[PDB]
Amino acid sequence: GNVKLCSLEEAQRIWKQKSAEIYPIMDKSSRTRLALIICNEEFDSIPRRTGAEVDITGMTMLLQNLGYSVDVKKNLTASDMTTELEAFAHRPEHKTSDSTFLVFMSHGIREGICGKKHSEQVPDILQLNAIFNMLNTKNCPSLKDKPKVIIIQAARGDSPGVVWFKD
Amino acid sequence: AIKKAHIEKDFIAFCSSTPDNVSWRHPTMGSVFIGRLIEHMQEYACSCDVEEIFRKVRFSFEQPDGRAQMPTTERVTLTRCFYLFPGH
Ligand SMILES: [Cl-]
Repeated sequence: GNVKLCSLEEAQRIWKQKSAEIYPIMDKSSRTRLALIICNEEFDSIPRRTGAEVDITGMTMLLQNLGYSVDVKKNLTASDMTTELEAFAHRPEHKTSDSTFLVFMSHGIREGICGKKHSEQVPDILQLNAIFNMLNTKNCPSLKDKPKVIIIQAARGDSPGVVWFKD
Repeated sequence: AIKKAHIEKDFIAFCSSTPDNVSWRHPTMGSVFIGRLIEHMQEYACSCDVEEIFRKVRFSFEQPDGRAQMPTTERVTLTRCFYLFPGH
């Protein structure tokens, strides 16, 4: 991972111009940062998401390089994703971490992220509303006051989101 | 003693729901959204906060030409700037 590192002078150059407007970070020696990647590549009745192996490799490596222990879970149902998110919320390493990253990669629709058993006939969907709920202050007190970065790759099966115009 | 807390605070989501179906030539290609997220994270994690890095990601995707993406930042309840401080 080629993450451009932050120098000490540059770090305090950031710490000065914006004082108490920056989330506090724990010391490098005794912090236990966690990050969770759920990625669906193989599905029951919807097209295989090839080159997701490259997205997993990429994201893990990067998150690792930003100091996160990365779990990686593959090909789950919405019920399985929910359970997995529940487990992640009650991980004790959070109490001694300053933040977290969640990464979801799958097929998307209106409602949200497609599970593996999904079909347009028998829907298997996890909704974004549910991800936030399991990670909020109430249902996850250890991550309270700490930045939670959710990253979602949920391509909708639509026509390209571009248009032509006369110039 | 008891204190009051917001139930939903300190969230930031970054989503690409712009259609991204598999390429015919080289199907084992990595998603460009992810690739671009990674390149900007690698370059700007040291100097910009995430809310900004997500914008920079958008700025780089401003002109459609090949694989066209325009990812949104959603559900932001960040009250402070989140700086990753790489290697600190
Ligand atoms: Cl193609």
